[PDB]
Amino acid sequence: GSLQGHIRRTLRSIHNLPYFRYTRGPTERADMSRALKEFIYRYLYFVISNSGENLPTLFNAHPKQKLLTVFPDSLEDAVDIDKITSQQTIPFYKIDESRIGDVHKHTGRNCGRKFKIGEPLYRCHECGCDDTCVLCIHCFNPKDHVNHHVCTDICTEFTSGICDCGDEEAWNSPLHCKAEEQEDVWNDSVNIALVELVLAEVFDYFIDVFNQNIEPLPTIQKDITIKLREMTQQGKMYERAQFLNDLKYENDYMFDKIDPENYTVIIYNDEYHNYSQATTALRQGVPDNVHIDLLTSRIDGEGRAMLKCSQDLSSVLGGFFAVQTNGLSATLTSWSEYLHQETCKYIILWITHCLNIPNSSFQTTFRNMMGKTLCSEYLNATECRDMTPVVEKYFSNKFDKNDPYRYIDLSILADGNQIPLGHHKILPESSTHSLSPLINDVETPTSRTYSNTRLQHILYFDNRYWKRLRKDIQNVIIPTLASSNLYKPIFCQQVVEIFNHITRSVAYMDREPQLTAIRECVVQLFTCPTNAKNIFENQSFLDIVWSIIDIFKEFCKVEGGVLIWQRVQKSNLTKSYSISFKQGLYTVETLLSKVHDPNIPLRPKEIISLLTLCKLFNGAWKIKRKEGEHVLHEDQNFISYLEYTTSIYSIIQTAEKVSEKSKDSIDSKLFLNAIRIISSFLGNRSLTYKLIYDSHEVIKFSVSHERVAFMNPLQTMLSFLIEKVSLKDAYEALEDCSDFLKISDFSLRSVVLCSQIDVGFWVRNGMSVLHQASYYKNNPELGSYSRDIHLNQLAILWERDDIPRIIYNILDRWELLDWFTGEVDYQHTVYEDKISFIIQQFIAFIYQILTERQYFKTFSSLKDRRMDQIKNSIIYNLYMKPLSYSKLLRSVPDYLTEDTTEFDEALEEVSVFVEPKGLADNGVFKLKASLYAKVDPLKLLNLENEFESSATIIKSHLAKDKDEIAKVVLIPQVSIKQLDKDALNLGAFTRNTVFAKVVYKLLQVCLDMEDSTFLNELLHLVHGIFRDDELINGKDSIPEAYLSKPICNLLLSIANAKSDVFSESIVRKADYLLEKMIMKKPNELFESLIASFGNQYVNDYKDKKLRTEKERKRRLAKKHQARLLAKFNNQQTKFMKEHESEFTCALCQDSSSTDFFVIPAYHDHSPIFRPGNIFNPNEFMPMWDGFYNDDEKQAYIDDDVLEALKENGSCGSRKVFVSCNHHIHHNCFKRYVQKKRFSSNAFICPLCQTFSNCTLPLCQTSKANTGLSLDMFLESELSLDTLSRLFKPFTEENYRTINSIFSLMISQCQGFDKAVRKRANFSHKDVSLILSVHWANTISMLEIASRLEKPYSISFFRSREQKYKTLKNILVCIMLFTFVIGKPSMEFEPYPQQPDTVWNQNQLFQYIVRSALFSPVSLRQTVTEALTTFSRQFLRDFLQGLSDAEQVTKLYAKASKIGDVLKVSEQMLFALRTISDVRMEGLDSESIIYDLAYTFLLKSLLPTIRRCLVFIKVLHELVKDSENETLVINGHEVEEELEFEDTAEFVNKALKMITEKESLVDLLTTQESIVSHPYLENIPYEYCGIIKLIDLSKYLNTYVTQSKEIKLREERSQHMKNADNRLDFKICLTCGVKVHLRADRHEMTKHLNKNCFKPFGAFLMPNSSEVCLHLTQPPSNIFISAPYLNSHGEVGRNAMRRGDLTTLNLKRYEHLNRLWINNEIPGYISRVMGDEFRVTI
Amino acid sequence: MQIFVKTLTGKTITLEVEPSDTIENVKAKIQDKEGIPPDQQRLIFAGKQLEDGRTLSDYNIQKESTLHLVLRLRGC
Amino acid sequence: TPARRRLMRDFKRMKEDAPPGVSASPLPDNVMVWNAMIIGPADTPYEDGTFRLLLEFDEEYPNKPPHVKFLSEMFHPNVYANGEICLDILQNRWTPTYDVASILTSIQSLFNDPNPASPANVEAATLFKDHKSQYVKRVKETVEKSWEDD
Amino acid sequence: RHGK
Ligand SMILES: [Zn+2]
Ligand SMILES: [Zn+2]
Ligand SMILES: [Zn+2]
Ligand SMILES: [Zn+2]
Ligand SMILES: [Zn+2]
Ligand SMILES: [Zn+2]
Repeated sequence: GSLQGHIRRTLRSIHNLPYFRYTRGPTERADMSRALKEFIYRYLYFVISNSGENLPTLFNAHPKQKLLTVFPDSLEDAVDIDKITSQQTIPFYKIDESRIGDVHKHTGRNCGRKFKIGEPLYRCHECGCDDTCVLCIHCFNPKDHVNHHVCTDICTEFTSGICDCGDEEAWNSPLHCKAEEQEDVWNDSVNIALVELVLAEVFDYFIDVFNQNIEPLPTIQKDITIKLREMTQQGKMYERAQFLNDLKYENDYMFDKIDPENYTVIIYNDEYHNYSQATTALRQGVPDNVHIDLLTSRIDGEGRAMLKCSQDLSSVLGGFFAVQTNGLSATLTSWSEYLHQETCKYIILWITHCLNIPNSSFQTTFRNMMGKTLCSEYLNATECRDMTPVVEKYFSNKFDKNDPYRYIDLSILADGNQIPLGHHKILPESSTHSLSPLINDVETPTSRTYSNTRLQHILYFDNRYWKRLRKDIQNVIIPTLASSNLYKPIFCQQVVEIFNHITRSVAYMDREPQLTAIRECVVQLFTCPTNAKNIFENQSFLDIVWSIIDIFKEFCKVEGGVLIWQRVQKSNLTKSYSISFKQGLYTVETLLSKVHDPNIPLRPKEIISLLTLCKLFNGAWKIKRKEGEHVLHEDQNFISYLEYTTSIYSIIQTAEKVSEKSKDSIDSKLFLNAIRIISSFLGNRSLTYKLIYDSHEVIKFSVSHERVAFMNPLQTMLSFLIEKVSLKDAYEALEDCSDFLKISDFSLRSVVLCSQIDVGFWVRNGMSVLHQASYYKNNPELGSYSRDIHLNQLAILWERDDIPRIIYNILDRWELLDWFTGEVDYQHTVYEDKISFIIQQFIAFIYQILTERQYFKTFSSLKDRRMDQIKNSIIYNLYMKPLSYSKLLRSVPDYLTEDTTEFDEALEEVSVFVEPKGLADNGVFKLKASLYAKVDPLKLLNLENEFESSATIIKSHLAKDKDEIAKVVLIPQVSIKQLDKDALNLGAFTRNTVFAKVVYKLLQVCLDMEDSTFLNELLHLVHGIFRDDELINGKDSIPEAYLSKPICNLLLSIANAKSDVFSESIVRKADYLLEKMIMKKPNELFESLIASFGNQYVNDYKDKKLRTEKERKRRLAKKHQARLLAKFNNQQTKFMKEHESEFTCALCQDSSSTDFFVIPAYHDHSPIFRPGNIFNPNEFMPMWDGFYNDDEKQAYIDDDVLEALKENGSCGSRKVFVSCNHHIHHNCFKRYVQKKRFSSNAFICPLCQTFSNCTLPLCQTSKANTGLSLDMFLESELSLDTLSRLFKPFTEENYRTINSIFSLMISQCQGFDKAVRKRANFSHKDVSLILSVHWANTISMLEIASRLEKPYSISFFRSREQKYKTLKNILVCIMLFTFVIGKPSMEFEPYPQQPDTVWNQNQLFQYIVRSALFSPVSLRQTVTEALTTFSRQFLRDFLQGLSDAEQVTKLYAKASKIGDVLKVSEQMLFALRTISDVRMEGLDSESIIYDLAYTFLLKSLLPTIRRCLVFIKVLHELVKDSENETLVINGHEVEEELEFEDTAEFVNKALKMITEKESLVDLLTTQESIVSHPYLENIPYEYCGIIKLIDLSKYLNTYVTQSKEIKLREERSQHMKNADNRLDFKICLTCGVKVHLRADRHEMTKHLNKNCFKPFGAFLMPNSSEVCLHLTQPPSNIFISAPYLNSHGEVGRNAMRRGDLTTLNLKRYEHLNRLWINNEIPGYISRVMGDEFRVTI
Repeated sequence: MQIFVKTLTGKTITLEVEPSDTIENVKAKIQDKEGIPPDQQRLIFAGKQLEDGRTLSDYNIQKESTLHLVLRLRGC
Repeated sequence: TPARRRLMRDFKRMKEDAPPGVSASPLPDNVMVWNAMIIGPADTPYEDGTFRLLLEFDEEYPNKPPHVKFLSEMFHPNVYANGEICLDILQNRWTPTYDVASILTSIQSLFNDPNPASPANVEAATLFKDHKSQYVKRVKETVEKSWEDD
Repeated sequence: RHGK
């Protein structure tokens, strides 16, 4: 009641407040804007609730920042601006809290959830009714879509939409919501009435303020500037003030010298000018303003901006007159009007805010009342101001009072604030009988009854809002009304009633046409079966169609007697016309797509309007052959013609779709009426005629000299409509008197033009014409060429009385008629030397006419017709070679691949899938064996390929062996099965005498000129003619015309010819026809043969019976090559005569230099070293059978391993040598580095192009009678001193050279530890220790990598030649270092054992290597000591478990569940009890805990044993007797004696081989003598399981379809603002942390810098199906296909495209793991990038 | 089957292969013998490169036939 | 100069163990320029084309890549109309390990696998990508033109 | 609904 008055007063009294009165600079304007925002939100939110008592229902009553009152006390406690200006108020309305999980539940209602940026869209192709229906995460239930193509797309900020859950019409099948699978104060009458009143007053105030905002109107703004300039130059300020007051926003609440005051200048953003032009316009405007160029332009990108404001109106006039400087949309606006419009912008922002309130009961009322008020009639329109008189007084020159459209042309309202009359047009029934050549006559009304609602006013004012406000209004209105099923029909009706006004606003009177709401209106409204049904049930569809037609009709001209659309050549820098055309065509297509009754578009008024729309583009684009100078620049005029004709073709195909799907069949009467209309329109064309003989008349037109078009939409639709009905009905439905050649000659012209440009006759034109021809062929939207062939077949068929008239006209257009009639010889046709190719294309065209009888066939259903089309296209696209799914999809036309289910079914019927064989290749589809008999190389489907090549390929698959490849004959595929009765006579024109003469002349010219270019196709055509006559005329028949004209004589000349002329393909085919021809009529034919050749050839022919041209050209070419090669040989011999014939380095081979070789290597950390944990049966219990993948186990790593990975990237003792082993001289390496501007610290291998940051000098190892047998190493002494005896005796020069290079390598390598170099006690002799540690780490890396293979007991040995070569090279470098510089002192320790930090996780093998290299004792003693100490320490640590009663029982239960527990022998148990005895267990016996201890020890000892075996093998390869030899220990082959052993007997045999004890029983029995080396004190326990990447899901689609039920560690970065609903994330393969992408810091390098392994990593991208390999030190990354193989066999981005099911491949993921474990990822990245990596270095 | 490979250096290495082995296996063997990773190797037979997805039988490669070795390349 | 020595090694390699379908020989006046010929590979549109080349070596050939160009007219997407060849093996990322026979083998193998992306001859690449028949016809035309030299 |  009285609250309405207070709302009106406070909304209309903003400008009168003392704080808001005065103008201010930009720095003080932001504070005023914030104050207005806070004031509006506070007042509107207090009012929208009942006396402020309902705020806690929506908001949190006790937020943070309280200390102060949260909610307003009363009306005066919210309107008081003093608190806002005193900063004493809090933003209570904010809901940015953790409780916002956007949980929503709907039953029957539409979800309407607007898609937030980054959210996914779930477009199910098999469930959605079209490509626009989408779903949000909260609604998408995967249970309903088993085996469905669910395409997931990421929402962008520039695109908007809403979820369509609950729409029973938008989905082909019901979809149970996933949410549904998982007292009230806003419902009562008082609160709902109150919110209705608040919204009504909001909308009334908005409409009132923007009705008077005619200042930025495009139609008036230029006139505003003109009037102001005229009144300023003449200086009549008194009338100027009155004009400005009239334009000003006025109210009855605003107030209750002569020049005015308090006026501002506002510029409006536009696409007219580049931002530089906007900046220069601003600088021309107000030069003295600071930061005007950029700060103001930045605001311009977000709607509108202000540049000047002062109380002196004279001071602001200069800025307002800066419009003409560049043309920016600048208007002079009063401060009060600016305040009110900014207030309304903030109110619209408030309305957008309340739609996100989590209170469900509040929304179901707020949205309902918003729909009620918006769709309610705009009352108070008479009461409120009318802005029509102002433009009447000041713009009477542009206002003709007798024009009914004087209001709409100025984008204003009518008298009484009513929606003005639009350019409505009604097509009378008296003007629907025929399609007029020009625009058909229509009735323009002068009286319409618009509902005149608030929504209609807001949509009409769309050209007056700025960019930001326009977007806010669209987003707050269109989704809200569209989602509401109650107000969706009303929204559609009210936007249809005003459709013409909106279209004209977008077209002629607008500033930013791309921002208009009509696009969203037609997307969310017209894409609905109910809205489309309502539109079609009225004349509203006709109104929309004619409103769209009016836009097109203003650019047409008259050519050929018809109205033809043209490219826009006027001034359209606004670009509005392009949007108008695209939007109109899209609206027409969308409306036609959703028609309920397919008879409606064929109705007289509807069909005439649609044909009028399609008529302007029939033959619109005309091209002429260029003769003379070559084209200087390619013409780009055809782009718009192609786009709009593509739209029309899509419209026609959509008409076919709606005809096919709908059950209610279209009555034939409408089809015949449409045929009559189109044929009557097309036959009225005026065509020149000529007579070649006095008895025959044909159309005269030369394609090579005149304008000719590709796209002919009207003829295509005519062919479609003729197809839809019977031939007799189609002929009777034509005009009373007709000439079908008139309407088919244009299609034949298109065919002839395409064939002419195919053969290269149009090379003098640009490539644009070739692109046009290629588009006309295999047209994505339609089968245009096939329809031209169909029209020509119809023209031939419906001339049963005058057949030879047709042949002359067909052969006239090909420009062959001068040759055929003898007017010119063969060689001098207009085509000149290209006549052979043109005749080849002509024969192809004739064969297509004769054979292509698909359109006359009758199928069981339209489904069968579509399936047959798909299958034929696939068959003719597959036979050339097996194709991948992506390539096959690309080749097949788009209109055939729109349905994925039908295409997949046809592909499965046609082809057989071949699985991929490589690691990155796509699986290809192969054509079936029995389907090669259905392929005809000369058919229309085979148009792209040549004839002879396809013929040879098809014959290859038909011959049983390679002998009969050229002996089998290709049967022409002419059939009369299930064919129309009237269409059987398509062979009549082949059997006519004139065509027989054409054929005879063609054979004769083939013989005379010795040209075989078109002879194969010609023989195929003759075979097809004979087959057709046999099919029609009966058994063993023959056309008499081919008997009267003796072509059988010419066939003998072809058959009885030498091999040098023609080919076996031709001769065998020619001989085949004779046997076919002769056997039918032997006597009648031999007479004709002897009539010319006599008895000589005929008798010779039977005697010959019944008992390669490549090589000849090959012989000639090879003779020419031999002459050239002899010339080269002579040149080489002369050059040689002129100069009297005057461990290998890659750069200079066999240099024979004494300098020592070097080896490039990659020296960096490895993420495979991670500690293990005892009492963990998930590590020591399961024997590892090679690579695996836990598809059902989430990749939730434990915390400590993550810390280990973090430390692996920085700990210096955990580096590994990786090298390619490409030897280079040291001086050669230095030169290669220096010239290439590289550095020894970081370079690339010259022979290998692999990233390398370390060089390792080597020496030649020789076993020159020095003993050094492996048995001596095992049992006598293996210390490196004996190893150094392999080096040849040196010289002091060699000493100095090696010393210098080692010093340089030490001082240059960054691989070696900086911390170790830091220590003062460290000396240059001590680097050997860190090198040995790194070599041990490399051995450990090889051992860990070897765990992935099936035979783990022998894998490290097999297929690792390069790894062992690298290990041997490292050992050789270590020996050289310790032999030249010298053995270091054992006192120093680079990595002393600290009580809290562990340097090496493999410390046991580190000590083993240290003792084997430096300690003089043999290896067996060292390994025995190490193994004994480690076994005793492990037994002590395991047997002191927390509880000996229950914990051990749980451990044993888990062990039995996982793997097999090992029984312990009595003596084995005695040995363990001797090591450590525990009897406090409450179990039945200690045997359980002792078995667990024994098996854990057994699998803990395995890695060290394997590393020792690798060490043994590298030593053996060091001192091998021969270059290739086996490995024998104790007289036994290790591989043979270890390849088939269990985990215990393997350990026993290995202890026999490497230690001094025969088993683990004997090893444990050894005494407990203490050991002095610190490495054996508190030995760490390395991870004894399989080290690999995370366990990826079985199906990649789980990570995107089910992104919320997948449990995975979340990156601490981002993870805010409801990141759970975004799919812009990568999964780290090393650790499993789901990393959300912020699109910053070098493709999210922060996860590598912190929380993971730094030097390198690999991230899986679930949506793109790609894995990105990242390298840190040089910033670089590459993309590789994920180890995921789609169902169809697609890999990479194509796998996840189209929503196909993507599955994991174990081999590819094993390959990725093998790439990762070895430090090959940096080298792999460096190699793949190539030169891109080089610049980074 | 025994086939030969001529590297960039000019020396000929001998590979013992199977007619049913893919080009990837041949490239792996070449990496084992010489050290060039399969990323960089391009195998030239009869003047044309060898595709990884195809096998040795698809190129009519027989005993004592020579396949040349060249680093990976692409057009500009 | 070490450049001429490696050129002599290249000549020794090409004299006795030239790759099949490839020949080369420098002018006996000076080794600084070479004449080479690439016979078109079989099962290729460029088949039997005796395409000629002129190899220009810098005074620091061991590090500076040679200037390779086509004398006989060639119609290839990655070959300029000037006759220049764009190859990543040439220009940048050229490695000092490339024997002349290796360069010629690389160029010979480039024939059957052009790069339509980043074209060197825009018309050639456009015809190769979308207009296979016209492309192969023009390749046959340039092969026939190549045979005419003798 | 959604849209050298
Ligand atoms: Zn579905
Ligand atoms: Zn839902
Ligand atoms: Zn939803
Ligand atoms: Zn060297
Ligand atoms: Zn290398
Ligand atoms: Zn990670």
